[PDB]
Amino acid sequence: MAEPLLVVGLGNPGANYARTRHNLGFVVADLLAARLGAKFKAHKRSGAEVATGRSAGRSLVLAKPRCYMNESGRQIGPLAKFYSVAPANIIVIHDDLDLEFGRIRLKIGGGEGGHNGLRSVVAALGTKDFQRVRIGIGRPPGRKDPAAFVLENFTPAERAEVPTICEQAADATELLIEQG
Ligand SMILES: [Cl-]
Repeated sequence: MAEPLLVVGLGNPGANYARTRHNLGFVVADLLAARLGAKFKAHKRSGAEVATGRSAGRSLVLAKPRCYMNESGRQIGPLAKFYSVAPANIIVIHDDLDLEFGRIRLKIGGGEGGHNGLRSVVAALGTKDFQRVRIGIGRPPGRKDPAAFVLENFTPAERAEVPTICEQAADATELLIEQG
């Protein structure tokens, strides 16, 4: 309708994190902005970078915080205000531990799944009733702490699929926006 959506892709800054598991949200957000013809630019009132557009007749504000994952939420809250976006209309794209590799799921409200970005977001919005585009990376092997697992690059085999999984992740996001 008239209410604008804020799509946020979670991730850590710096090239060396660009390919880590905890950066799929970043990649997807880039993908979307590319499809929209919109481009990112600094947002001094939130410390994040935004790109604006229109999908399925809805006004879109794409975003990628520039702080670290554990601080993601502090740039989204001020961002939600600047553009007058209710938490219900916030969509955060993210790698998901509770989902297996390549599996994509739309979801609104619920748990954080052990992801430190989401936790930061909940604590910043004072609610979990925000939308999510979950991109599965499967659970970590017993030999890796979940937090170290996501800060690592995908395996040789996995890397072959990430490109396609992101296009699919972007597609699922477009469908989510289109449905409500
Ligand atoms: Cl500004």
